[PDB]
Amino acid sequence: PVARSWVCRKTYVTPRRPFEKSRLDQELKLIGEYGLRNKREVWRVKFTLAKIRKAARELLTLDEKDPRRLFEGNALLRRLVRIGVLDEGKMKLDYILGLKIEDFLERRLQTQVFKLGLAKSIHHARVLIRQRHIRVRKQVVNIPSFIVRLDSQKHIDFSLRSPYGGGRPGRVKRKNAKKG
Amino acid sequence: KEHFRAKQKEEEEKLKRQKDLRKKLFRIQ
Amino acid sequence: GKCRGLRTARKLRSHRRDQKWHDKQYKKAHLGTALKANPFGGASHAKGIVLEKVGVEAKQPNSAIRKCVRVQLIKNGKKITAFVPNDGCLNFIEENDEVLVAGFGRKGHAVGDIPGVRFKVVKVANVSLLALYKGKKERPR
Amino acid sequence: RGNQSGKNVMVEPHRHEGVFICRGKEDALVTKNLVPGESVYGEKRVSISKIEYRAWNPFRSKLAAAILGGVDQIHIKPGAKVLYLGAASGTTVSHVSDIVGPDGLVYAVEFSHRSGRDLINLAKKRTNIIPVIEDARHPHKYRMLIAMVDVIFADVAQPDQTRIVALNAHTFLRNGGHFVISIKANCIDSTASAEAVFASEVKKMQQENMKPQEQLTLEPYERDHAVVVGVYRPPP
Amino acid sequence: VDNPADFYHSRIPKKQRKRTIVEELLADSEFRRYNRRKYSEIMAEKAANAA
Amino acid sequence: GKQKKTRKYATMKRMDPSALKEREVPQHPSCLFFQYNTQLGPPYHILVDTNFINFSIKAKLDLVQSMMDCLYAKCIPCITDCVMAEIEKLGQKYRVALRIAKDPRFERLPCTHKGTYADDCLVQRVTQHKCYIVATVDRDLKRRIRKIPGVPIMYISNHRYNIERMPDDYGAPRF
Amino acid sequence: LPPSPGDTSYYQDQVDDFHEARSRAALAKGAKRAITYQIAKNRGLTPRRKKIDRNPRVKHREKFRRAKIRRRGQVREVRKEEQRYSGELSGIRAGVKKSIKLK
Amino acid sequence: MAAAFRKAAKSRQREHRERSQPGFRKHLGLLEKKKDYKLRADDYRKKQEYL
Amino acid sequence: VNPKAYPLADAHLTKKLLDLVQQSCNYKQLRKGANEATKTLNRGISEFIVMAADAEPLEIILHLPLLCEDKNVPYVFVRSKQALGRACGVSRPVIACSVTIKEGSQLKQQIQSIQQSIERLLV
Ligand SMILES: [Mg+2]
Ligand SMILES: [Mg+2]
Ligand SMILES: [Zn+2]
Repeated sequence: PVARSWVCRKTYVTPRRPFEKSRLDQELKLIGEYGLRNKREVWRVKFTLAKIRKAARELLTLDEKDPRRLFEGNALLRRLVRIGVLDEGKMKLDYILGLKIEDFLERRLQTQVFKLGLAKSIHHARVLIRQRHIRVRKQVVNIPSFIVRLDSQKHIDFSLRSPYGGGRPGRVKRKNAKKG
Repeated sequence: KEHFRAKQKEEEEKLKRQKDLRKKLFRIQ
Repeated sequence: GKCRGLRTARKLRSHRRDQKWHDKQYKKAHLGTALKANPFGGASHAKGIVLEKVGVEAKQPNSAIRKCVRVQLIKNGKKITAFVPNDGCLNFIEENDEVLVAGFGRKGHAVGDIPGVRFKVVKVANVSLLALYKGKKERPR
Repeated sequence: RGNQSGKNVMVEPHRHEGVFICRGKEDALVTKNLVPGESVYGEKRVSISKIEYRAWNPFRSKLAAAILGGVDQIHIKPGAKVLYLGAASGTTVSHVSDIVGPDGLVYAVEFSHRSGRDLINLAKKRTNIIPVIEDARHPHKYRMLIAMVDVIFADVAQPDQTRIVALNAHTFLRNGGHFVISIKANCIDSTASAEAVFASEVKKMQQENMKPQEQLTLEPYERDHAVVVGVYRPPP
Repeated sequence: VDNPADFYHSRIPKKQRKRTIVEELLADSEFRRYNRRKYSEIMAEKAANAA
Repeated sequence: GKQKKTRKYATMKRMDPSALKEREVPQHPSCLFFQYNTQLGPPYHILVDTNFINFSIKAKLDLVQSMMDCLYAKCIPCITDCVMAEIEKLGQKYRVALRIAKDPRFERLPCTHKGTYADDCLVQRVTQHKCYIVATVDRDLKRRIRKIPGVPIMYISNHRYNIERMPDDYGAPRF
Repeated sequence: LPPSPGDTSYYQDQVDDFHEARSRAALAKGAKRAITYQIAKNRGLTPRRKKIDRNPRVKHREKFRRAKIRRRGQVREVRKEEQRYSGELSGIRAGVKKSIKLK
Repeated sequence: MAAAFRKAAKSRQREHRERSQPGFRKHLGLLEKKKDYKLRADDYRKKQEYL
Repeated sequence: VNPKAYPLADAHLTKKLLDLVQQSCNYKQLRKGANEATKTLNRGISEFIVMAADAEPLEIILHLPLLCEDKNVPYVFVRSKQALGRACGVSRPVIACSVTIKEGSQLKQQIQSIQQSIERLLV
């Protein structure tokens, strides 16, 4: 007997057919457009989307007035609206079936930083996040895969201690000023 | 020239196993 | 046809038992007849003594003949022929040495490989051949 | 750079009748000016020794984009009667009037009263253009003004393009005539993919006793646009 | 033909204008500089090969 | 029966410098990013072959429900005039398949071909538009479709539907 | 029926054809000792790889950059009229037809 | 894993170099190797077959 | 109301329009002024055009609807140039503004919604 927890799960599955040209091309396009690190980052999001769409299909197998369908579908739609992948006017299970993987990729902090003009490239956005230059409200966040909620989107800015955010100049500026 | 060679390489791969090579040679005989 | 009566569970259960025993995979698995069938006696690897190098003693410069050796398994005393992965790994192996042997060729035989040889040499003196070839380890005497 | 004013250049006929190629350091698509000495929308013209040609802009016209894109047939030829739906101000209509020539006729339909005033001024100088300021959804309201035509060109950009073209085709298009339809995928259905829209629009044409024969995209100049050419009631 | 709107954008001064396409190629410096360099290289290897 | 004999008989019989340079070179479709079809969208239009319907009846599989289980998306099966004609020529023995084909949810699309041969008609639609999925169990038809880029193939494996060249397969059977 | 009079087989048998084919082909042809970095990391004979392979993220970045270059051969990229239209800047080919036939 | 063995051996890419004419025979010309002789060998064979 | 200012937005649509104009300014996606709005139409980079119906000479912006009908670009009128001035982030009245096409923008869903709302006004 111990006081530890053994609860864990995997977050991705390797592809079923390992040599498909269409699959490789799709992965290349996604990684290139969103500046990802490897294939595992794509497979993780694909796993998440597969779970969501399977739940939506299973709910759609039931009758409209089934209490379980109403309760679980409302919960799922509310979560999807909160994370920002759906619209408030699209609160139906059919629109959940319409969802794609690019919709989830657009909610990462890395692409949010780039699209708001804080960075001039997607890789520059990744580097800026990893070097503790970006804050969401009070909190400094250095995880590129941080999924931005709808309300948090308007409060992404440079951190107060960052040289870009009005803080103290960095190591290189101070050394070069000392030189001259 | 390179495109022509790459097409033959696929046929070479299409029988690169030892049993595959002996397969045709009885059949051509 | 078979019985399709409501009260026929006992008759149906006896049929399925007989069908299981006719499966050759089921009999072999449950009686344990083929546990020791493989040349390694149920193991995945084996240890042997290097007898002599058939390929080098013949003077053919084929380089497929040259990497064939004869070893004797310690467990059962059988004499087999194995491949050395590369010419120049023969230099690391001497006669009367102790080597580790694994299987080879279930997938098939490549072009330029001698058919009928189903073993390969993996380690000598408990050191992998690739590590010796790459200069990452030294063979202890 | 480009085709600067004051440069020597050579003009040769195109594969399509009534169309010409302006060969120089750059190649331009030109039509023979029906009214010499005048530019409709600021295009560059070339003088020949009494004869003048006008450059055709593929960014501002969809017919020029299809011609530069490699379409097989356009069916607009000299001496032909053309019904034009969605004339707007008449930038493309002016080039169409050049192709048909003095013998041909163009019927320009445009519902907007703002663009209608420009169309009348263009019709002052070109005697082969008949302006029609009416809604193309109700062809019976202008059946008096239009005779049987050989080609129908439609650039209406509406969700109900196929119904509008079919109604005009039944009323005014002769047997064996042809139609050229420009399709903007985002206009029929923004929710559907662009490629699925094109297959649906072809299907609707077949259900209206029209036989489409070819299609192409206008990719260098437009995104998610297509042009479909077909024949109406083919002869046996 | 000239357009009044393209006075600065696209117009050649009347001194630079010629009567034929060949005379235009004879006048411009950029083409002449590149063409003679390429022509010299070809004749250099032609002499280099033949010898 | 002689329906069998006539079928095998039919299948056996089945097997100057001034001139302008002109040539027909069809353009590569803009929908494809190399071998990946981007315009193929979550509303899937699936062209159903005649033998696909019959084998779905044998495997006890509902058409629309089993396709949704494979893809987790809205699927629209499509029936051509060529395919509908071949079901009618089969006779009263195949009346169940004929009733299934005429389902208001299905998309009924016309075709003006010469001939009734539905393998040729389905290949032509695949070449023209690149927006369909082909559902068939016929082996030689699948060989022809595999030569056309960007078109997935749906087929029956074990007692489930399976997809062949689609990256967004999701709920598809593993081996 | 005899062949055309212009044909050489009109006046040649198989013997002449065998000899003429050979002739035609021939004519047509004409105080502390610290260990070194090498000892500390026994790299050995490790294959040498490019610096781009060191970082998988930047390696994927170059693959996407090249892929867009290779795509330019297949398909034309959409561009706006950011300057006044002045021609094609390449040729206009009038004999090549790219439309898709519907049947 | 023969590929791993070959790749490790091919890490060093130096190739063997060509030896030139001795200095005291430099007036005679360049020392011909097999690649040079193959050009003059095929040229003579081509003419003899034509003749 | 001058009959030439036909697509006049109501109170509800005006609030949505001015909200999107302010957002477009933050995304560096707004061109302000009649002359600058004209240039975006010539270059084909305009999503829609918003004009002020209270310009004392209304004729000074009437060339813009003509250009939109050729490029197929939606356009509307609002009742105030002073309110349109604040929404554009300008301390002066503005009688015409243009929302610009930008690839990959996060405003694509809101711009698409506004475009359809405009087109319903024209029946
Ligand atoms: Mg068939
Ligand atoms: Mg990494
Ligand atoms: Zn058909």
